[PDB]
Amino acid sequence: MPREIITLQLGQCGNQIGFEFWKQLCAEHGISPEGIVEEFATEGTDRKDVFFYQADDEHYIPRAVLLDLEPRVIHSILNSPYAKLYNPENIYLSEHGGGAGNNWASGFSQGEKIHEDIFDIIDREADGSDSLEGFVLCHSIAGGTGSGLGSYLLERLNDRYPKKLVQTYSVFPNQDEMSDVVVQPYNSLLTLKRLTQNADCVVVLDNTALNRIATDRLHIQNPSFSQINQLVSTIMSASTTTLRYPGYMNNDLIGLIASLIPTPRLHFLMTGYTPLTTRKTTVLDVMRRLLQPKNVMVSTGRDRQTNHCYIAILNIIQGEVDPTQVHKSLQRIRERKLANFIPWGPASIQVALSRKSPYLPSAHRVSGLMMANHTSISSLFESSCQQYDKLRKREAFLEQFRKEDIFKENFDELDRSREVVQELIDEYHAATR
Amino acid sequence: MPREIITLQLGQCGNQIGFEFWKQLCAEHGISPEGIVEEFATEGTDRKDVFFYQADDEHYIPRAVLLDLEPRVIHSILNSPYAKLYNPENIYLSEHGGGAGNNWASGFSQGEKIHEDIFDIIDREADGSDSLEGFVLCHSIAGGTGSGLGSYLLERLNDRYPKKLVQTYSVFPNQDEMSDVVVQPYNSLLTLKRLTQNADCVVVLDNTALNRIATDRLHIQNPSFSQINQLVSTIMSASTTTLRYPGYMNNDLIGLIASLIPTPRLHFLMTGYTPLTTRKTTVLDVMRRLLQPKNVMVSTGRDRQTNHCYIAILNIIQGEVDPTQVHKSLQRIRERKLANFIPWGPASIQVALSRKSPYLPSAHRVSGLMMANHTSISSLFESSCQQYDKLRKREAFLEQFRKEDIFKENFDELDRSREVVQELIDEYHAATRPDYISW
Amino acid sequence: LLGQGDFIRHLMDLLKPELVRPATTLYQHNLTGILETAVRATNAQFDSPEILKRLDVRLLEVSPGDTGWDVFSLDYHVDGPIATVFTRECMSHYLRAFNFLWRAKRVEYILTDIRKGHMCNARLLRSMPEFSGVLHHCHILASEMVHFIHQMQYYVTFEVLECSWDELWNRVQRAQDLDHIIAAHEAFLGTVISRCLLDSDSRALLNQLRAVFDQIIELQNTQDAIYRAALEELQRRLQFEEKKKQREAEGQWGVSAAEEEQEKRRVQEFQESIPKMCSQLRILTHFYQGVVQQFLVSLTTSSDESLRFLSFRLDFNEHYRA
Amino acid sequence: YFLMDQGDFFVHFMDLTEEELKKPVDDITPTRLEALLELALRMPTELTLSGLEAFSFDYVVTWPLSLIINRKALTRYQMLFRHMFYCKHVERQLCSVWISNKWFAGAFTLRQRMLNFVQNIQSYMMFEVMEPTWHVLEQNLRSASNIDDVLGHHASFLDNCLKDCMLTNPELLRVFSKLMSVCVMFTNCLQRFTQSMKLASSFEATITKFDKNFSAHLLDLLARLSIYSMASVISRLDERLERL
Repeated sequence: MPREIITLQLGQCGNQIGFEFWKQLCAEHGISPEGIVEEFATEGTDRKDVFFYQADDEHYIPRAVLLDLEPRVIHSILNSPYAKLYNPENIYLSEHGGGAGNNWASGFSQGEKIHEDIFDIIDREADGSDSLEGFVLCHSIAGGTGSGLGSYLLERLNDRYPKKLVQTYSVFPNQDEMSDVVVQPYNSLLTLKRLTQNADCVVVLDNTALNRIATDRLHIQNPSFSQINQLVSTIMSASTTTLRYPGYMNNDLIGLIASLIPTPRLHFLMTGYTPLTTRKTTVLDVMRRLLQPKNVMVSTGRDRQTNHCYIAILNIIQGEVDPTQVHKSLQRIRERKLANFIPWGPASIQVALSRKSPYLPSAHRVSGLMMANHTSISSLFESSCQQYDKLRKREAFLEQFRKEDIFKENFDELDRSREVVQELIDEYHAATR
Repeated sequence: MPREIITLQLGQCGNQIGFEFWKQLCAEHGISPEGIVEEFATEGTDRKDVFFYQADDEHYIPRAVLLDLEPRVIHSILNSPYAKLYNPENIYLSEHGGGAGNNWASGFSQGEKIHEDIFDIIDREADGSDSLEGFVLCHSIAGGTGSGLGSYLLERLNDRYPKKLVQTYSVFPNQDEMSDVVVQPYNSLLTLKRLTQNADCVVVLDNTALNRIATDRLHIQNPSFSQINQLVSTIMSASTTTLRYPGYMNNDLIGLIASLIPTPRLHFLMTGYTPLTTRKTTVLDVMRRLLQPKNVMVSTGRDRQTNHCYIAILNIIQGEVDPTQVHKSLQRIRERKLANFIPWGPASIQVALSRKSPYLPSAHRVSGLMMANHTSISSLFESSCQQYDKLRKREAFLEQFRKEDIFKENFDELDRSREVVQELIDEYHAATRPDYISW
Repeated sequence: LLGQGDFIRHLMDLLKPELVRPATTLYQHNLTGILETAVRATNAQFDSPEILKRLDVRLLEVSPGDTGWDVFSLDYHVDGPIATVFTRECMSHYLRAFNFLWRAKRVEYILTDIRKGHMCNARLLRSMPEFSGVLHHCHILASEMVHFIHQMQYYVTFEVLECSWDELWNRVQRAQDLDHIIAAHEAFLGTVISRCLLDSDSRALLNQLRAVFDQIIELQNTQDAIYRAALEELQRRLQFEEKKKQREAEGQWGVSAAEEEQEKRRVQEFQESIPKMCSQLRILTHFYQGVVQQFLVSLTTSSDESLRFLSFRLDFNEHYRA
Repeated sequence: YFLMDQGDFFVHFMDLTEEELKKPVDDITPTRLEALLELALRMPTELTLSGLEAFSFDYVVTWPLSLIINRKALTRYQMLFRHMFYCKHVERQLCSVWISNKWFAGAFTLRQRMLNFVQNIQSYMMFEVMEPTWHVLEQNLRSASNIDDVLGHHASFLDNCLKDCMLTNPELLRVFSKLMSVCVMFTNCLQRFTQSMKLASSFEATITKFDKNFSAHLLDLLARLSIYSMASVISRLDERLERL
């Protein structure tokens, strides 16, 4: 039977992202903003329930649970034409007032209080599912409230069901603009420690590249968070195409994920989108553009410490393309060596051709999104780690944790995390050797 | 002979829900609000001589009686244009004021006071019929008035006529909130003890899950008691649907209850209905959705470490279906293994095919109502027992039971009720295991 | 085809007082009046009077001098251009199937009555838990068999009725002309029950079917034995209380208790019969289990995958397989 | 189904079937097969091989449909479906055993290599053979009106797919079958050892042995492809990007 995933929108940024992705899913499935089936937009031969459940009157009530200590975000999301799509009992409401206020320690500690409540709600949601394939979580490591909450939740979930897939979509901090939170590098490091030690798969979502692309790549001066979220939701909609729309092979999320992660430590993945959205079309050129760090939504430089080579690349293709163009593009790129391989390169760019949804306005016969693992993302970690180290060597911004009891005895955990992340980076540098 | 069933509307909530049920029946049969036949009520196949008795003027007068300790609800029901449905002999006006204060002791004592003033009416309604299959008693265990009255009347009827089916519609109070009558759990416990002692088949009606479906499946921010009663009346009237189709099977309430009940103490049945709305479905979808813990009207506690076996599983399917669909749906559900049974006395998932009344406006192909003997309700009982225990630990609000000297003399009645409930819960626990033959 | 239910239910309700009498002692004169008054009682009175006049009760010799349950029958005479079909050969099969379903429904109602008796008695044995234990075992075995019979009979009912009526209706509706109407109708209606439901294998299984039916009568007899035992204990208690009368008999109650010091020997005698009752219940339970398993293996190996599926409905949760 | 346009069925088909495929036939429950089939819709002797199963599929045609598609075509479809079944079950065996968290056990590269190899084989074979062959058959039939010519078109398409796929070399001979057999033995032993540990020296020795067997079979199959089939799959292949 089909396997579904529970969506986890944490923090203000995570909740906004989740709402946008829910709207995108509603558009993709052609369902009513109340979630009822349409007589004009719901007749396709496909599976419209991969993250939902159909009601008797054909409401696809979503697998949506939103956790944010800021009740304003929850109230605003409720004030939507799509509030009739969600299950009201699938959303907890925070009654702590302002919440953690973007502090990792505060959110991490407060997640312990509703720990039983959140486990109860997730178990209640999972019980209804016949085959829950795993967990999916969207949040921001920058939002300290969400950062600590997600750390606590990942710990609790790994404690709860080791048997379910742990896939996460982490909104990385904007590096185009330094956050007003000074302990923000600390929060990010603590979250990345939790991801490394608990998260089965991590897809990098850098706000730096998002900001740069929105301000520049979408020919709009606005770095607005709303436009960033819209483009992110577009990316996520592209991500779930071969799952929502029945393909031929790798129609299982496990087969997709396991192909890119060779080690239970290297679970950091990068993404790209094509075509960029504000003459003739060829298969090769779309991914050649995807091979340029201009349409890539990850703000990672190309500094050289070790050889940075893509371990394995997968491309999802939206629209019809003859396999001959696919194969010729593959061969030409491999002659061009546009994707470096590990000294024992085990796989090339595997292609995934997916049927396009007729319920959306057809504007791209060729649209593709990039999936890869590439050690250069370790630089952004280093970019943060050096940020942490400078933050660490300041001997400052620990009074916030000292006010709480999460970090009022020893900050050694902050060091242990920095250690593990460092190990991760080194391992990335060791992969190509 | 067509056996009848007598309806007992008790308490404010029980009277409300009983009226909802009776209006639902009137709608199903297609009769006028006065109880006179229509051009689209008597030309069909539905047997209306089971809950309504035919008059000499085509008046299907309901086989129901209206009892209360406060006449205001009686007057409100009279104001309805369905007062013409009932006979005045079928209606008793409360001679008490303010009900019983929602006290089990007060309602029990007042029912003792009105022993024969109800016995005469019940005997008249009984001997007015050739043969009766049994009794149906709409009531709220939360309302202490109706709780005590129903306990008294169940005792009296079980003593006087040990030859009928005893069914009650026990409104289970919300566990979502604590009411101002903090002795409500003891009252319910007493009522539950009476049910254990007297009742034979309990369809549990928890207000918590009713609220939940109303908020979600009816999409209301604040459900009202009236809309809840409407929906519950609809769902409960769906039950007797097989009884209205005399074309497939004997389908007699005594036998249908007996097909699932193992012991007169283990006589508690869950509820679950589809569809719930404020589209297209096959048989396999019916039980497939029923297996989901989303359409149940009976909820349990927070227990996940204790296995619970569905003792008996039955489903009434109203709508046009095919025998192959049912034959394959059973085998498919069984092979998917979405259910369990007692290992020593393993059973199956009974199905009841039936077809819709033409006078029922149909907008759906199928409609499913589940009847499950299951162990989860013990948790709710535990939820009550704990609620009782702590209250009995607090020894609070016992002046309410000291108003009536019967409980002022001794609170050992509460203790015996608690003991009986504990025995029943241990019986359920043992039933979860193959050793139940020894117990 | 026993679609009415209430008609058939009340029919057998009225026949119980009669068919218990020996077949010789019966009178179709009163039987026809029973039939007509039941029809006037039931919904069949709301149906066409032509079909009503087509019905008729008969006394069909089945047993030499046995109970009238066997010899009772219905004929439903139809003659002339009205139902020229059936050649008085298909109606024979219809009558045989009527007898089969009549026995099945009778034993069903037997089971229902026994469970009703159990539920009635249980509220009277709650002061004597020693009989409660054996009543527990009695009820458990009774429910076992009652569920099994209910399931199997409902399964066969659904199968036969649905297949027969659906196919007949659709085929006659789709058949353009009378030659096909008559041929397909009669052939299918005959074939469904004649050979599909009847053969040497069918009678071999019917053997154990009737065996477990008589097991039903045996368990009813054991039930009535335990019921007279319950009445004995009830009268023991009643005389206890009547001679006591809370010391307003005084010397009477004193001597009554002095004697019941001896009469407690009677309670001990009932206690000793209790293991005898438990043993005689357990032996019947085991024999019923054995015959049930033999029937199951027989039919499972025999044929008709559908009935094997019915058996798996019966054997849900795997209590069979030796 | 025959050309595998619905794997959602396939997933639970696979969850259920190996509960019995490990057992001899006539010692199982055929009924369950169809019980799952109805579930699904809810969501010369060298010319026949000796590795054919007694039966693993069921479909029926009608009198007009029988006029076109013969039993032999159905048998060929069944054989190709059995090949795909083998590939897929090996694939998701590897997928299932893959799941782990957090050293000296090693062998991650071996499993990743074998997984990539089998994934590439499946994808390339299925695409290359069925997609264009099926589409061209469709076009030929749509362009044709001679029923005999229609039958010729279908026969040609079936024979071409026969000359392709697993029997692109009818004298390979099922060396990839030996590869997948040793692969499944490795997966089973790995699950054995994981279940045991949930010596390791013997575990690593077995890992080395299985790597040697896999490399040997891989080299043999690469040689067979390079000699003659078609190295387009070998084109995808370039474990090692390079040759010996």
